[PDB]
Amino acid sequence: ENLYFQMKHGRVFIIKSYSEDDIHRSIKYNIWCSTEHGNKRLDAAYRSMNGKGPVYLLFSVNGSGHFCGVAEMKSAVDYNTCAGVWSQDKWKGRFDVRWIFVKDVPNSQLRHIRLENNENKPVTNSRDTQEVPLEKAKQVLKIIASYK
Ligand SMILES: CNC(=N)c1ncccn1
Repeated sequence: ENLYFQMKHGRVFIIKSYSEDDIHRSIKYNIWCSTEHGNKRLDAAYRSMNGKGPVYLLFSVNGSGHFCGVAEMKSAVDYNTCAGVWSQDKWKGRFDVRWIFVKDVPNSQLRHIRLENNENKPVTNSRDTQEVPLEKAKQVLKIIASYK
C-alpha cells in the first residue's frame, strides 16, 4: 500500500501552456508566469497559505494529451520584471517554482477524476489556473507519482 497523499494543508492548480519552450525554460530556471488574473489567483493562494503547506502546479501543454509534470510555487508574484522572456512578450511578472517531478502522464490515466468546482468536468479538461479540490488533487498526485 501507498497511503502518502491520503495531509490536509495544500492547494493545487492546473497550469496550461501553449508553448513547449516556456515549459523547458521553466524547468531550467525554476520560474513561471501566468496571465494577469492567473498570477493574481496563484499569488492569493500562496500568500494565504503562509508556509503551512504547498501550492502545487500541475503542468500540461495545450493539445498535448498529457500532463508533463509537477512544480511547487516558491515565491509570491513579482509583477514588475523583465518583459519578453516567455513565448508571448506580454506576460507581466514572474514567480519562483521548484519542479518536483518531470514526466509525461497521458490524459487517459486522469480523465475519470472530475472537478466538482468546474461542473464535474474531467480534470484533463481544465483551463489555466483552474484550482483542484484537495480530495481530487490527492488522487491526481498519486496517479502521477506512480505512472511508469
Ligand atoms: C509563461 N506563461 C504561459 N506560457 C501561459 N500560457 C497560458 C496561460 C498562462 N500562461
